[PDB]
Amino acid sequence: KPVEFVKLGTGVWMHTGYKVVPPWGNIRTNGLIIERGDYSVLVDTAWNDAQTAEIVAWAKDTLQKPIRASIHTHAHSDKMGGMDALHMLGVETFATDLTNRLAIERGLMPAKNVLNISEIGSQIEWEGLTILYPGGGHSEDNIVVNEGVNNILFGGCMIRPGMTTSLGNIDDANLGYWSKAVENAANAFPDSQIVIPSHGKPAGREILKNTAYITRP
Ligand SMILES: [Cl-]
Ligand SMILES: [Cl-]
Ligand SMILES: [Cl-]
Ligand SMILES: [Cl-]
Repeated sequence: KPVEFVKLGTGVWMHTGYKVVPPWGNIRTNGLIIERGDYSVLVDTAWNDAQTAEIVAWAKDTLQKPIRASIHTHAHSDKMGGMDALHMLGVETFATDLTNRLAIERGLMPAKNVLNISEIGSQIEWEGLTILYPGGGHSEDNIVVNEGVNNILFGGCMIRPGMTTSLGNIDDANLGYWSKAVENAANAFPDSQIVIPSHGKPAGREILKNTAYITRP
């Protein structure tokens, strides 16, 4: 049951934690730890505050590059629940202005720092990562995160795992646009051959294509 860590490329680690949700049971969630010299930054938390604390302790004690900032990819409880816990551990949290506003509407805490990328297709660089807003998909505010040195694209919940045809949690999905959002991300990062969904194994670009097909009306 401890959070698991694996190295995906130079300066890039993946964390993976599990939670049990009836009826189907165990489900994984993935995030990234990105080395930034003397410190590291976090791309999405684990399921809960205890697992997120494990990630912070691992960066401090095993990597010996403490996590000092983090980015959060949309306004859902498993992504935004840890804003205060990260704050209490001295991590500067980041999210888009839209994610913060939706977080507050949905009864969640916003990130402490805001990134402005409101137009579909707009990008910003943050801690050496490219942050793209590709339009609504899984959630209206979902962003993706591309690491250009290793060409690793983190898709979060917006990318479905494997060859599934299931859609995951679509309570807040933009079913009109989600397929186009996936194509926007694929076109924005053509060199990224490693794609990380929130809930499955790391894979190639075939999961961008599969997601786009299965979420299209
Ligand atoms: Cl406080
Ligand atoms: Cl925004
Ligand atoms: Cl999902
Ligand atoms: Cl979800």
